Amino acid sequence: SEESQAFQRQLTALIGYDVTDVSNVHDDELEFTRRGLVTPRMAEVASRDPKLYAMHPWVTSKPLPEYLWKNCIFIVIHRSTTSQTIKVSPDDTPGAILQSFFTKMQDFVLRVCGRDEYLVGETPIKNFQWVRHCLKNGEEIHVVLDTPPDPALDEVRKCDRKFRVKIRGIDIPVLTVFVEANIQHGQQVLCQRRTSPKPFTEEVLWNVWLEFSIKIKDLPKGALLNLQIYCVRLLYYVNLLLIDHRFLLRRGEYVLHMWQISGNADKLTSATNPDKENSMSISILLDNMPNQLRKQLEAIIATDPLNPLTAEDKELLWHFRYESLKHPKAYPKLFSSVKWGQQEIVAKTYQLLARREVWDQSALDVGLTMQLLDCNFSDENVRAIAVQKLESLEDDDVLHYLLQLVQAVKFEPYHDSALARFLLKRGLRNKRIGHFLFWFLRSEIAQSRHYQQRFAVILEAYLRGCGTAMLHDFTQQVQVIEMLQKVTLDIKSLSAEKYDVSSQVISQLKQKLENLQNSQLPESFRVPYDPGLKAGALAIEKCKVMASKKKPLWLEFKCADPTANETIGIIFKHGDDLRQDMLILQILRIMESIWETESLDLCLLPYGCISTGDKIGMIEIVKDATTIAKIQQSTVTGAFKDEVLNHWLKEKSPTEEKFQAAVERFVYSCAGYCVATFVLGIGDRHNDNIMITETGNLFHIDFGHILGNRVPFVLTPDFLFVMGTSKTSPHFQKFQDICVKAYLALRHHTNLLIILFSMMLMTGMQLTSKEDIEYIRDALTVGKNEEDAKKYFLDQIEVCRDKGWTVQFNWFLHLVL
Ligand SMILES: Nc1cc(C(F)(F)F)c(-c2cc(N3CCOCC3)nc(N3CCOCC3)n2)cn1
Repeated sequence: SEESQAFQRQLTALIGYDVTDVSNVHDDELEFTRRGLVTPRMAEVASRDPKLYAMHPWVTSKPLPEYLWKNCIFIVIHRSTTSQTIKVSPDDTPGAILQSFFTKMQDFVLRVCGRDEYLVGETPIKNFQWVRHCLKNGEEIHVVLDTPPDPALDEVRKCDRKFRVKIRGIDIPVLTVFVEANIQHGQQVLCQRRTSPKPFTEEVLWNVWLEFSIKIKDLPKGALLNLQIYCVRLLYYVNLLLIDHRFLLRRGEYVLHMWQISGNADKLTSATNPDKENSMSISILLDNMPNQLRKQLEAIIATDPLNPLTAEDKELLWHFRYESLKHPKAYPKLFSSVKWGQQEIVAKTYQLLARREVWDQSALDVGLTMQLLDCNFSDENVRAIAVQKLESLEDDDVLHYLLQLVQAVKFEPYHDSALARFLLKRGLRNKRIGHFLFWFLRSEIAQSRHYQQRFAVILEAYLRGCGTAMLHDFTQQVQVIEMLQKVTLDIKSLSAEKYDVSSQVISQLKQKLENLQNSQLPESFRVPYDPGLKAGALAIEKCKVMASKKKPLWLEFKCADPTANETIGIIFKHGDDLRQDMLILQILRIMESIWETESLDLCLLPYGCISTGDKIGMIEIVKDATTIAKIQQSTVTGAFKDEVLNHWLKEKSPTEEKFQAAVERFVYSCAGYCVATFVLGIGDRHNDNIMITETGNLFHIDFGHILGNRVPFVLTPDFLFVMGTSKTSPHFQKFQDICVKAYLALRHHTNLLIILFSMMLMTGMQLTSKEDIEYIRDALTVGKNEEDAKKYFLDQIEVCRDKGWTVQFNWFLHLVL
């Protein structure tokens, strides 16, 4: 069909990669995966509620916090002229509120004023994320009687002998070298052979038959042939799945283009190097119970995920594997104790999985579930039982772990996978999920040559089922992002390695932007980091180019929603890998959850940020916020003064009653960022990397900088001037009381943070894993008593008092030399 070709052209333009193209494939897995996802796609499309899918009700079914609980409450309503306030009970259906509205006087829906968010469905108003946002921020719930959107807008378009591999030779377009062949399964190497080293040249031939110890029957599905080149240090690498998607053993001649290194999930990839004119290639041929022991494992099951098992541990686990089966928290360690290079053993582990009665009936432990989805596990079925526990996550939580579940796809041996199919369903089922699925996938596709192939096939599958509404919506989003990012770069080319920003460049930018505002960027576009916001025409008289080191584009747009006057602010930066920033910010959001469960709000501000390409993305502008550094520089440039901080809160808050609030907001925002940054290990920043709002909310910025390059956290005397310490004030007591509660509340979800962290460093960081990840263990005091850990953190606080301006004074010296 002529139109099928133009649709595929629209698909490719949205994704960023051509899925139909078969230049960089030596098999058809991707094309087989493309078709595989056709069934699950259409399945969830057929299963989704048209009315609800079109209105995407963002709701939660978790307990309301003890603080937020502090019956019947007011909400304003609207019909152009009418705006009557109504007293509504917490447990009241949105439909019943319409019937309660008829009393004060049938298909008109209660929509949110300002953004495109809806209040529908059979759920209490208390269980809405927008309603809980209004209460917490202390605002007025303003609604408007809009008529529900036509679901028609979301319509869809129709042997036994040993294994041996022959290494023929290696070629490169442009002083000794050998080839290493490793049979891997879950990063663990089963067998290893190496060729005799020959001198480095353009064509190094061997024609060597490399026979391993492994039997063919013993090869586990998901086994990767890791071919590497040395000198001794690793230079090029490339992988080939010994068993394919049709369960077939790989036979035949394979000329594989290898990846070059720069010394990481990027090592596992089955994909081959796209660039053929430059990359090095390789040609190969394929033609084929007592109390002491119980006490013993009770310890092993009880230790952290980063605690390595000895051969003695693993033997113990496997031998009493049925007692190990009775403990959910033992599954990752038990499934590490498996001899995967052994058909006999594996089958037994499968017979073991059939008795999942205890695992199935266990309460969802996300930290445990994902621990089974990292790189330690190549087995499809083990990983399956993980994606199975995930199923009972309500849309609210999926959105908490989407980014990391999406990155987790890199650890999957095959393209088509249970996890992938899960992520496809949950995104087609919920528009918010779908939105972020899109941008997370499109993030990698446009800067990861290692995985863009697999990811494109996933995203393409999604777009074919999301509905023409979002299809068009995504398009006008991508249209604008590219437009702006282009402006960002041309303005970066004018910016030199100078400290100050040009005068002639500010009118240049304006001019450049005035070209776009004329005819190009659509009258409206839905902001990527916040799908609730619909932005429109630029406030060009407020768009500027910041005096930063990277000097990014500061951009402001007007609200396109007429029910809303405050501008939508977006920062466009190039030079910094915003995938790093993306992950940190997301773990921050997860931390707010951990605190909410324990009934705490620590006033964190995880600002919106999405990477849209190669070290280029966008960041949300927090209104009325400025840097701690700039505030020190306003009164004083180096000799910091404690008084300044509290003077700035007085200055920016008129009402004394509003000033007390500002300080209250700060004691929470400070403590929260003190705790978080310390655990994530990025606690030692410069004043310029911490900001505060006029309302008195402190928040950290720029997170790729720190981990991607002493004091526990940034607790300087000026912050202590606000609590009332030169000494322990009634607010500094409030401060530590909070820190402790928060620190402990985080400690209770240790295994979670620990595997998220290790995952982050694997999927989005170029770092020595063994050493780097083991900081988060120490930082949380793994094993130590509650009272013993309590002081440990209070001990960190004292360190900040001991080294008051010591640290910042040094950063000010460093960020100058
Ligand atoms: N990776 C980056 C890059 C920048 C990047 F923008 F600098 F590139 C920022 C950044 C800098 C900045 N600066 C303004 C204050 O002076 C320091 C720079 N302000 C903000 N904000 C986002 C949150 O809301 C407030 C604004 N982000 C953060 N992370």
